Amino acid sequence: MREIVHIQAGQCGNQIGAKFWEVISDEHGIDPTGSYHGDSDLQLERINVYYNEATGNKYVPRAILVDLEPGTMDSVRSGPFGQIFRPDNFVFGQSGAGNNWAKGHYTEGAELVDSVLDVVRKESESCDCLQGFQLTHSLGGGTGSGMGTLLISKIREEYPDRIMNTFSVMPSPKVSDTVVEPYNATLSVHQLVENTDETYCIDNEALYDICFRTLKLTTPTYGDLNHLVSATMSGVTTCLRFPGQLNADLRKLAVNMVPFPRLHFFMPGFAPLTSRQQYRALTVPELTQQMFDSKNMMAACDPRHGRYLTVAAIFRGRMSMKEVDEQMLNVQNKNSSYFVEWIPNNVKTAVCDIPPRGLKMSATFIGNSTAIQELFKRISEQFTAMFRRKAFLHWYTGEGMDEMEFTEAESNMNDLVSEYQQYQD
Amino acid sequence: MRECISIHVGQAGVQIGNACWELYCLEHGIQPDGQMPSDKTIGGGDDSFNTFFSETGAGKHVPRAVFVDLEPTVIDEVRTGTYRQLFHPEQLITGKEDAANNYARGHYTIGKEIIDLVLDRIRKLADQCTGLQGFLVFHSFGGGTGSGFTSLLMERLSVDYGKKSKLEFSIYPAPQVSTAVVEPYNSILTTHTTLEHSDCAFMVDNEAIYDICRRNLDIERPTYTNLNRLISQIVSSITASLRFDGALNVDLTEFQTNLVPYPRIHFPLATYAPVISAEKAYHEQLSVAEITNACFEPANQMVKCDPRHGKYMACCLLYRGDVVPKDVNAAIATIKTKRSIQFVDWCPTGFKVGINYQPPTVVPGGDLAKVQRAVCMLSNTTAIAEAWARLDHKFDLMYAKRAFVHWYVGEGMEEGEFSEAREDMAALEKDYEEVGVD
Amino acid sequence: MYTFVVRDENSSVYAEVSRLLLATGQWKRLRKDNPRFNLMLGERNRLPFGRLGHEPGLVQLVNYYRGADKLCRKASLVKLIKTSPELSESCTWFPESYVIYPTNLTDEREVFLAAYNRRREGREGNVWIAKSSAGAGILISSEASELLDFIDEQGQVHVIQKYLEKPLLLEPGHRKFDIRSWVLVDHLYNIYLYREGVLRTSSEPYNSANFQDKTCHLTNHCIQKEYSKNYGRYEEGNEMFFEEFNQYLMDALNTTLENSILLQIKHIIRSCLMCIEPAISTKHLHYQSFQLFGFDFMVDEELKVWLIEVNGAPACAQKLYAELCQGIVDVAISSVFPLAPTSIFIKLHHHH
Amino acid sequence: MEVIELNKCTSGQSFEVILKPPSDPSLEEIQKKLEAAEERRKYQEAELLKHLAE
Ligand SMILES: Nc1nc2c(ncn2[C@@H]2O[C@H](COP(=O)(O)OP(=O)(O)OP(=O)(O)O)[C@@H](O)[C@H]2O)c(=O)[nH]1
Ligand SMILES: Nc1ncnc2c1ncn2[C@@H]1O[C@H](COP(=O)(O)OP(=O)(O)CP(=O)(O)O)[C@@H](O)[C@H]1O
Ligand SMILES: Nc1nc2c(ncn2[C@@H]2O[C@H](COP(=O)(O)OP(=O)(O)O)[C@@H](O)[C@H]2O)c(=O)[nH]1
Ligand SMILES: Cc1ncsc1C(=O)N1CCNC(=O)C1
Ligand SMILES: [Ca+2]
Ligand SMILES: [Ca+2]
Ligand SMILES: [Ca+2]
Ligand SMILES: [Mg+2]
Ligand SMILES: [Mg+2]
Ligand SMILES: [Mg+2]
Repeated sequence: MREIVHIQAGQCGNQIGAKFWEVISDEHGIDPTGSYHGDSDLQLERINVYYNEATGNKYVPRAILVDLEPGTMDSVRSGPFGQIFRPDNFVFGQSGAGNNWAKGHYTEGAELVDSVLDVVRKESESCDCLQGFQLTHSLGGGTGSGMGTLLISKIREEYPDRIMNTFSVMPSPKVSDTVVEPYNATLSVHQLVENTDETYCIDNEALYDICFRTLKLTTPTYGDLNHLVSATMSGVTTCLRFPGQLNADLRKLAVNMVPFPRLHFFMPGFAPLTSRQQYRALTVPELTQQMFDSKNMMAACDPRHGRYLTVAAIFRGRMSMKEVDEQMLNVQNKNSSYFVEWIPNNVKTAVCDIPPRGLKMSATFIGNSTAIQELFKRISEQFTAMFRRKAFLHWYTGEGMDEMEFTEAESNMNDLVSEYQQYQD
Repeated sequence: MRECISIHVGQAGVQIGNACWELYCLEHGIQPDGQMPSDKTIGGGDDSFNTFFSETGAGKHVPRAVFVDLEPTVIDEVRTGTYRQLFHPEQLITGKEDAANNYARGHYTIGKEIIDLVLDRIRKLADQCTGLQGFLVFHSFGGGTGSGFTSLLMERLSVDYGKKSKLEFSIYPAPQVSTAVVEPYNSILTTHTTLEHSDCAFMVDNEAIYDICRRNLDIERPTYTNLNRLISQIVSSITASLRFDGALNVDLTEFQTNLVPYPRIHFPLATYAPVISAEKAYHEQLSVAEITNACFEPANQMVKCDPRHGKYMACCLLYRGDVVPKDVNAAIATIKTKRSIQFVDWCPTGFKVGINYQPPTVVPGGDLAKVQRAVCMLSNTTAIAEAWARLDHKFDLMYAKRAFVHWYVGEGMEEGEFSEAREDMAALEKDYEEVGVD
Repeated sequence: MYTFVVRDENSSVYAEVSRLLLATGQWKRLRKDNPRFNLMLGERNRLPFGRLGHEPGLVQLVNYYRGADKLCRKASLVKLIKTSPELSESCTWFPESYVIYPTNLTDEREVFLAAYNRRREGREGNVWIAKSSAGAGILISSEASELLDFIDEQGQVHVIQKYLEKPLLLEPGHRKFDIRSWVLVDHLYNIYLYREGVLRTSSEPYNSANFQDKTCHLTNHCIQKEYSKNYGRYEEGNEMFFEEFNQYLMDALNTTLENSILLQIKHIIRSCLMCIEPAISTKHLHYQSFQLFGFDFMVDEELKVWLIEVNGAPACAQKLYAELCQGIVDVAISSVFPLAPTSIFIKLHHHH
Repeated sequence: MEVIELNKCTSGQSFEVILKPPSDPSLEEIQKKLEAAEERRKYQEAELLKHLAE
């Protein structure tokens, strides 16, 4: 009984969080009403990691939905599995955040955060042993970014010895709602450097290029991008939601992946990624070749531009675990220059016999590369291009912020980039 | 008769303890319910098997064991397994959340909050003892509990039982089965704080057991069950003398006397033969000379190294099955004229031999084939220091960048204990060189 | 795509192998500290053998046999010949030798003096040579007092062996020489002799009445190119190869190099390597080893071959670097790591 | 090749063959260590809360 508390904030956070619970709810045999209807006991072995058990053998996701406007969450409550979420766990306001970090962090968010923490505290008090929390959210908006990182700052205050993980969607000019996204991302990234143990960096540009080039989608939508995230999110949490020789919680997984407290921003990856030749069998060497291919990376960073501090792969399905070992050792041996030699055996692998829906076998990738610094450089440049003219700052100063807070967040991120750079040499 | 208390710390120690007591029960003819028909003295007795088992008025034979894990999922298998009736609840101690492969977490943070409960449950077994010899501590090096909590337990056992002996069965880290990158840190941290508290330690390299399983047993990807049934064979061969009538290694003090002339160098190498797959059509039963010769092949050692380039300080031959001294000497003489067996000038060039006529018992359905004779050699070679060098080297690579150090400090450990423990290993590696090289 | 690493920058032999392996487009060199290597061109001293063969999925091969220093050390070779039954103390192809520890430090001081006095009394040739592994420092003397006193002035172990007073002398020149044979032992412990040896001849006429001037007594290539005034006179760089040394033996002594010398050499190579084969064989080890050796022989006027020393990290002759290095890659490296003749070696078969 | 101290019984025998002759911290000091580390954990956690308060 090692429970995880899930929190999804903002439009992006809640739309992705919804699909995530839809994806794993199917994997665990839970139906839209919360009633189990599977065929294996492995589906219920670790079902309490993400689901609470109510009367009548009902399973209610341990999830807390948060937003400053009701729009997105109303949809969730009307979506496929909308009924599966605890009603009292929908916490929302009416003002909105206007894609403004300051509104989410200082003003509108502040007015609503205490009420969210009351639900969080209510979900924790019922945990036999809380592993930690996980937050899904974008960094380019106002609620998920501004209030999300505010929630993290308060959850750490009340639970300082619990693991905090986040799935963070990074903004890209190619998939942009507003021009202030670099502002909101730079401000949030500093919060995440301080108050999270692991951050799954999901670059919306990478999610777009994959939908366009690889998946051959002429015009990608936010739903198409979220399908990738739903599949990847289900991939990394596989070892957490199913049994195996793993025996790994959030703290033990963080220990093996985070050599330094601030360098905990991971590149995700999924395989296969096929367009509609979709019935072909995928061989273990193929899974491994693709899973390490930059084209399958979702952080829009070329790993060959840096070095892996650590790596973790999670294979799913009935496959040759001997052939898996052989292929994992093949990638490291044929490219050992791209793995730091001052951390021996920094590539770990886990297996799960239960594959995703409609996939004989799959592989989920978790890379802690120093090449992630390229991601923070994009945001930093876009940030500076506007802040040098103080463009669009009036939205933020109007909520009480000072240019100094910007100059500091700018420095903190440029520090973070220099820290990755020193370990790349 | 004098009792021996077994302590299994962590996932590695508990699962290995489970495999051993399963085997102990098959050998001594004890059923999963604790009943032993051959035992004629009901609810009492001071037989050789009573050093590992106590008795109840109801004829139940209860292991003198204690399982300790900082998370309950592994010990819960014992509570509901085939041999769930052997142990009573007091014997199985479990926490809520483990040490996350963090030595400082198992030794300090979580260790401090449970050590007293452990020593209490251990004191309950000690009170059932008329003359306690000491403890057998099964634990891993890389695990956060295995390394961290064990060293604290060892420090306290040397306090509450200053006169008792303590032997270790320690699982060396192997990347082919480990999922922890910081195991070099933990291993060295626990050797440092445990060295002076352990009188004899048998290191089992998971790498060795892995190849012995793939080579001799034809297991493509061996699991923990495969690795453990094999390790409980070697453990049985080592503890057989304490559980059966004999005169070699009859109490825990004898292991130190016969195997460790210098206290710090108390890590004997173990070599076992033969390991024969049960799926074989039918194997040509090996002779005394054949299995005794294999005791000097690196591919049968629990720690891969090359004794040819070290110096022996002692050497035991534990035979089981159809073996007589005449055949032993014949093979020994033949091996001295074909093998490089250099002893230290301040120690005799000899072999203490022990023979038990009961051949190795094999778990029904397991992977090992029943053989007519088997041997396990306990030699104290300077060549095992190769394992420290490997480990020490990896420690130096990460610690040069202070990689992962922040996890330990955050649990209350000081960064200096790292270099303090790493200097001790530097001294340990030097002694081995002082005694082995010219 | 096999991977290797280089830890001995001063090795000219393997510097060419690393150069040849790369030229195959199938071998990739790594940093000298990257442990994910197929092959290690290891360092000479304190090579970390204990850290080999523990890399899952990598078949690892090193170019040094752990324990082969027993044969490549002056004091170690003597101890190995006298104490090994396969070689016995009555070994007929090795000069009578003794290990002498300086008095400022078992020791064979009195044993050497016993045989010495026997030769002094029996009017026999009593000229010995004192040398050690710590030499670039050699002293050829006929008085035991000078030999023992020369070693006490040093601090390292030395060896005194009978100096060959009747060495075979090439004509014209009346000069000394020694023969160098390269022997490659692969992971299977096959003993391959390089068909191409070299004679490092002295350009100074041998003078048995003046051991002070050690220029006509020591055939080292560095001594003849520094203290010898006839360097490069008879043969280019004081180096005669087998073809010429064979033709000379035919014209002068009416015999062949194969019959009068090569059989004794191959017999000596086999005897030494097979002797320590149990102590250094990597047949059942978690890593494989191969190593190139350089045997130095002496030939007396009776055409008897004597073993001088064994070189564990020998260098080659400038002309033969190409042929030999390609041979190391063919039978030593590609035999274990194949790439996607008329051998240049003479396989000395034997019982394993 | 000498055998010595041969012992025999019903379940086996044991002997010795010679091929050649030759040529702590108190309970107090442990409680202090465990408490010194808990104090560094409290000091660290206090600097965090002090940080979160600012
Ligand atoms: N031979 C063998 N090794 C094991 C077994 N279980 C775990 N290990 C090894 O033990 C090491 C990890 O230590 P664990 O015992 O699992 O960790 P722990 O002692 O439970 O401590 P925690 O960090 O709190 O979980 C790895 O090197 C594993 O390969 C086992 O059953 N047999
Ligand atoms: N017992 C002996 N009788 C005759 N000559 C001898 C001798 N011992 C040494 N020499 C001479 O010394 C030379 C080689 O010396 P030695 O090989 O012992 O020193 P070294 O090892 O530093 C040279 P290298 O290792 O390059 O062959 C030979 O040319 C030989 O003529
Ligand atoms: N992948 C993905 N990204 C989204 C989605 N919705 C918004 N985003 C991204 O998130 C940023 C906008 O943040 P948003 O969630 O709408 O602001 P918020 O509602 O105040 O938290 C932009 O960079 C968008 O590209 C979504 O459904 N999927
Ligand atoms: C680090 C991590 N964080 C969230 S999930 C996750 C993971 O799935 N693994 C796979 C198993 N072994 C690991 O070390 C990490
Ligand atoms: Ca308001
Ligand atoms: Ca009884
Ligand atoms: Ca003690
Ligand atoms: Mg929006
Ligand atoms: Mg554990
Ligand atoms: Mg030399």
